[PDB]
Amino acid sequence: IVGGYTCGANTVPYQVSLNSGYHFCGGSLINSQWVVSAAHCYKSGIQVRLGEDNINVVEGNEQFISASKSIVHPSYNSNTLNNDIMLIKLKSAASLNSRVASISLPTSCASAGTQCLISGWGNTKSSGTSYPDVLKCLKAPILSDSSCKSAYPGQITSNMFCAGYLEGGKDSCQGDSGGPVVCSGKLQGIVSWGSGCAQKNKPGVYTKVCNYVSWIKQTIASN
Ligand SMILES: N=C(N)c1ccsc1
Ligand SMILES: [Ca+2]
Repeated sequence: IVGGYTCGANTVPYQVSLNSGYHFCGGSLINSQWVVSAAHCYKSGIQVRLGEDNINVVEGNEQFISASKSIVHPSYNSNTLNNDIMLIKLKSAASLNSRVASISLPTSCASAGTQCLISGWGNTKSSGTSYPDVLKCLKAPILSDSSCKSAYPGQITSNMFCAGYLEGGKDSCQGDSGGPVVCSGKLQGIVSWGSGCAQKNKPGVYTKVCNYVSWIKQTIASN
C-alpha cells in the first residue's frame, strides 16, 4: 500500500496473509473455512495466516492453517487477468473471534464514489521497494467505469473496477494482491493489478466481487 497508514493491530480482522515460506499475497476470510483471493496468487502448499499484524513477529493472536484445496475461477485468464478470483478452503475451521472474523459478501454491486478500505502488506513505495511488516490501510473511492477504461484502454472488462486517485500518490502495490477492498461492510474488490503503483492516471484495478457472489456461494456449498 502506497500513501496509506498503519491500520492498527487486528483492526482489519478479515485480512489474511498467504504464506508459502514467506508472505506472497493477501486474502479475505469469508467464513470459518474459506478465504477468497486473486487467481494470480494461486500456488500449491499455501498456509493461511489469520489474526496477523506484524507478519514477521508472533504477537499472540495468530492462527496458521494449511489450505486443503484451492479453486481458481473457471474463466480465469492469466494473460488478461479477467476473472482474477480464487477460493481457498482451510484444512480446519478458523476459531472466530474479534481479531479473526469473516467479511460479508455483496448483495449488489457498489457505486462509483463509494469509499472503500484497501489493505495489505505490499510495497509502500511508488519508486523503489520497502515492505512494511505491519498491515497498511488506504481509504479510496471507486472510480467511474469511463475513467478506469480511459486509464487502461483495451484492458478493463466488466469483471474489473478501478479505485484510488487519478492524481497518484495513493494505491495498492506488489504484495497486496489478493487482499480486500471493503465498501459499506461488504467485500466488493480483490487487489488485482495496475501499472506501476500510485502513478498519475494509473489507478489500481480490482476484481469486481459482486459479479461472483453466486459462484462463490455455490462453490463453497458443494466443496
Ligand atoms: N494497484 C496496483 N498498482 C497494483 C496492484 C497489484 S500490483 C500493482
Ligand atoms: Ca504476527
